[PDB]
Amino acid sequence: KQYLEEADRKLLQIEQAYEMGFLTDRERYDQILQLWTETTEKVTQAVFKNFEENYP
Repeated sequence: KQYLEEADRKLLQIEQAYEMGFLTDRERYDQILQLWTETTEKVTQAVFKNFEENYP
């Protein structure tokens, strides 16, 4: 949930950056994809760490 909310705000930042002509469409796209890839990795690691520590 945390990792989602985090993402959900970072997205907004990126969106802002696109509103004011700092990012092109492609750049925004790439940054969103990168963000979601990293987030996905984080939730994977969180799943496995939760298993390892609490339910081995």
